[PDB]
Amino acid sequence: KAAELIANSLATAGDGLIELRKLEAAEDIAYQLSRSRNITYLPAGQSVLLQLPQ
Amino acid sequence: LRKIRAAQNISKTIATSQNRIYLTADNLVLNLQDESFTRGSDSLIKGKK
Repeated sequence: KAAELIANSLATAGDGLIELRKLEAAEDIAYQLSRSRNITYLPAGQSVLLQLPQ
Repeated sequence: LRKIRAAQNISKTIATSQNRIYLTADNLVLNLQDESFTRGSDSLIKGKK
């Protein structure tokens, strides 16, 4: 039914509708094909003791 | 459909996989010092009567 509705909607929305639905789907497919990523960070520090000067 | 079932089962077994990556760290330390450190002295000349 979803397909029927989508087809109907795209028909109303015209070709342009279909095209980018296709792009979205492609994006989805591409994501699924490769789903992964990471973020980079710069280094954090560790604790230390501070001595106050006289 | 037995065929589909079996194919499904085999596909299921083979397919399973998953990956993930994140960075987190846990650490805790509590230092209690109720004091200003001593052993601090300048060089002075003092004398008493």
